Formats: sequence, C-alpha cells, structure tokens
Amino acid sequence: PSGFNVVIEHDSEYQPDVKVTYYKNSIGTEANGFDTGPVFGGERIYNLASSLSYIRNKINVELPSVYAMAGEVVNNGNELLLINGTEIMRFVIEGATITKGYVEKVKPPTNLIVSDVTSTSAKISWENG
Amino acid sequence: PSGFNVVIEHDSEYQPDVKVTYYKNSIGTEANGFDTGPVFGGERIYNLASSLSYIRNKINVELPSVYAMAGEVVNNGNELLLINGTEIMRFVIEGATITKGYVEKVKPPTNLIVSDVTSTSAKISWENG
Amino acid sequence: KYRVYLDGTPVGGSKLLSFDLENLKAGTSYNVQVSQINGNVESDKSESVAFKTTLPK
Amino acid sequence: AELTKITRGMQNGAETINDNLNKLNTITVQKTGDETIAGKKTFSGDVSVDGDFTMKKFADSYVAFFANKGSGNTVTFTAPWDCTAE
Repeated sequence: PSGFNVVIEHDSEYQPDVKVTYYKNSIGTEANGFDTGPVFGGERIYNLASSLSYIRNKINVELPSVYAMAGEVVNNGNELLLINGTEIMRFVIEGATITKGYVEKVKPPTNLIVSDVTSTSAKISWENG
Repeated sequence: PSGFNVVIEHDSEYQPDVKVTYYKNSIGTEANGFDTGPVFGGERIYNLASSLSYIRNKINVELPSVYAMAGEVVNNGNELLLINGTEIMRFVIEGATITKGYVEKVKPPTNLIVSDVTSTSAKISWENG
Repeated sequence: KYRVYLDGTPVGGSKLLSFDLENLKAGTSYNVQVSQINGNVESDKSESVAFKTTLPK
Repeated sequence: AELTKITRGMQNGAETINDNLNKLNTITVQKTGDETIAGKKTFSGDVSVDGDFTMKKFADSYVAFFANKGSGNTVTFTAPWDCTAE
C-alpha cells in the first residue's frame, strides 16, 4: 500500500531513532560460503530513506515499496537485520533495545468514513491496509 | 506554492536544526476535555520530512503542501507548537531559543527576470509567492 | 476480521468492512478507530476519525 | 528537585507525568518506612520522638566541665552555650 513497513518493538517509553542501510555480500551472506563474494566484507552500503511513526513500544519504519523484500529477521538488540540470501537491510535503533522486529503483515485499516449519523447511532466503514 | 512554510525566528547567529513531528489528541487537545481521547497521551507521532533554509535569525521550515494547517501558534522556547483543535505539529529547535514562530503569510517574490537592459537601465519583473 | 474501538474501548467488530455504532447519546462528539484481526494477531489501531451525533427536536 | 513542565499539547505527556510522579515518590521523606535523610533540617515547631533517640556526641555538646588547676578556689570561664551550673 503506502509502502513496505518494518515494525520495531522496543523497551523505551519514547520515540527511538532508526537508521536504515542496505548492503549485499557482507560476511556470512555470500552464496558459496565465507569470503566467496566479489567484495570481502560487503559491497556498496546504501542509506535508505525512511519515514518513521511511533506508538508506545512500537516504531514503524516505512520504506519505499521498491525496497520491499522477504527474508529471515535477526534481532541483535542494538540492530535488527532483514536477511534475504545475499541482501541485508540493517535497522539501527538509538536509545532503546530491540525486543522483537518483523515486516508488518497485519496492517491497520485506512479510509475511515462516518455515514448514516443520527442522535443515537452512526455507521463506520473502512478499507483493508 | 512550493509548500507550506513555517517561520521560526531565533537568537542564534547560525543555522539551528529543526525536527518536525505531528500527533493527534496529546494532553490538553482532546475535544471533550482532559483524557477524553482514544489514546491517552497522544495517538501515533509521525516524523514530518522538512526542507530547511536559513537567513540571520530566521529558519524557514518547508513542509509538503498536504500537511498545511491552520491553528494557534504556541512558543515554548525549546519547541514551537502549531495547535489546530486536536492536531499538533511540533517543531523542535537545537542550539537556540525560539523568539517568535508563525505560518509564513507574506511570502517572497519568485520569478525574477531582468529585461530591457541598456547601459544606464534595466527592468526587473517578478511573480507573487 | 476487524475490531472497532469507540473512544479507546472496543465495542464490537465484523467480518465486513463496515460496522454500526449503536446506543450513542445525542449531540456528543465521538472518536472511532479500527484494527484488523488475523487469529490473535491484531494490527496497530487505525488513524482515529471524529464525528458528532445530531441533536433531536 | 527539578520536575519537567507539563504543558498543553506536549508530545510525551503521559511519560513526563509518570516521570515527575516517580521523581517526587523517590526524593520525598514519607510518613512510613525506614529512611535516611541528608541536609540541615530546621524544625520551627515542637518535635516528639516516641521511639529510640540516637545522639552523636551528646556528652561534649550538652555537658561542660570547668575547674581551676593551679588554685582550686576561684573558677573563671566563658559559658559555651546558655545553661545551668552545678
């Protein structure tokens, strides 16, 4: 929909910052085993532009739809890693500890409309995320 | 025009950073009085992407036209608040004190063109902001 | 498939993309937000929407 | 104690209220439990201690002994604090 959304659950009662990077063939992600890639340690690191929004204990990292990828989620507490083969999308939190992280699958409803409103009732209608 | 522009006047002789957030139903903005909202303390906080430009003592915070809103301006020195009912747009300055803040109403001219130029004269023409 | 929250508290839900808010009082402001259910996995709540019941004659 | 101001429209209202309540709860002297209190505490009114009253160096601070060594007939001294002589 709006984009590709990665949820980061943390222990802060506030709004931790998140910095997103992307890189291929870092140590342990090479297809033919350790150091079988074209640039040992990892190829070009790209900074990914994110739009962040917050609720208590949950950061929602909205990235452009073009970056959308599958993959294993690794939680290292200081950083979250979205590993898809050779590709890694790295999320670095500031001022909190990552509790759990995941690509948002169950997404919140959207076009909320109040119709047929009377003194005693109203009808709420929406659209799936 | 270019967008929605909020002017922040400060006491620094430099270029203070500004961070913009948006949130509904924070304490004191609920329609039916204190704690009558759906999420006590405030709903989702969104980080707003701004484009900043500076002149001595005046920061111009350019936000996308879609965020454009009316409302009371509150100056708390460390932060400026643009309060419109239930909605708040928060501007946090770094390294200076907010002197005055306001939505830019009198906007600077734009397409400056020099025409009819001779050895002793020229004609300057423009378009309203 | 959905949970309807009127003023922060759940008042019901539905399989459909619509729900009827009942037993409201006249001339009062309300806030409603909806979430999605997917077998004990609930989405974050939607952006709230505000309405006001009409006043009777 | 420095509490962070609670204002209309503030972003982390709930979090700051909790914080200020927690600050007050841990810094205040309370009517219950065992505690340790620092600083010079001056009481304007009456004070009564029903329990055990421990005092550091009571002897030196409330009692004073003055006598003439070389003669033993005339004791001359400057009164350390307003008192009663025996």
